[PDB]
Amino acid sequence: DAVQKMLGHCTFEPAEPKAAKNTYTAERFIWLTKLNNLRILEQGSERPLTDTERATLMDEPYRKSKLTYAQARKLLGLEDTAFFKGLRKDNAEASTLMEMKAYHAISRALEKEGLKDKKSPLNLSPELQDEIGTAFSLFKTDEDITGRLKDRIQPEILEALLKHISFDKFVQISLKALRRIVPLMEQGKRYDEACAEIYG
Amino acid sequence: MKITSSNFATIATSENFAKLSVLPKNHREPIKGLFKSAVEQFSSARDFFKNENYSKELAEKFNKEAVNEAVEKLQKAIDLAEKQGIQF
Repeated sequence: DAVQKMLGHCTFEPAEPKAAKNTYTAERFIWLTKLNNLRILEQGSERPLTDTERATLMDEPYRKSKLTYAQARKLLGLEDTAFFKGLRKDNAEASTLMEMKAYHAISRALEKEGLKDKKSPLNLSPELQDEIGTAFSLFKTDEDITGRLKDRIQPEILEALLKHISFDKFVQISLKALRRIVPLMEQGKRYDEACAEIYG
Repeated sequence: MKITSSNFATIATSENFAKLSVLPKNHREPIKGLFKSAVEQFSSARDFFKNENYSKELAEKFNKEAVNEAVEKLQKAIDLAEKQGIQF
């Protein structure tokens, strides 16, 4: 769940590249973790978000640019009585719970070059997104980036990405290890239990 | 060893970085600094594409400038460390 600008190998499945931060899977893993361990401080009672609650916040980080705790409060219908665990400040519910920066960066780039529409689905294969990030994190020259792309993506949409997007940082778990972990967490399971379930 | 934009990341790993703890502090820490500085410079190489005040052509100029200076830093770290003994 943590970040680092230097490259490594997965702790669980060695010989695999640590996934870049700005990949749909990694970005989902980060969002899945935060929603899965988020807790409601109601009176003197701590509570986990229920299934429907999480569902009303599941796809929202993709839809809007950021998800502030304030947005989640209105979305959940939380009374002022309830509060958010972990959150520290004058206006802290304005802090971004999740952003999914890669998703909104790729989308903004395509819609910037006029090859995509606003408020529209980012019509991209997830593995596509991933490698777009993986490439823009491991290469910086237009030459090396394009060569890795290997026409996996249309020439028009690659000019767009090579014109406005820039990525860094990794996530300590391989994209492959995530691929077996990220379905399990969509079923409500936490990283703590899911990692041991698959690998441990 | 020769460092390139393609060799980069494949050589600027935390594993090679760990192999530098072997050196004395007055030999380790400086090479570590160059190592870190190259990592930070490459990572932010295409940051200019995100900025709009610059022109796309003028942004590509910094890119080439950043990547070259970054692989320059990593190469010095690698070479300075190899002379101190640690192999990669």
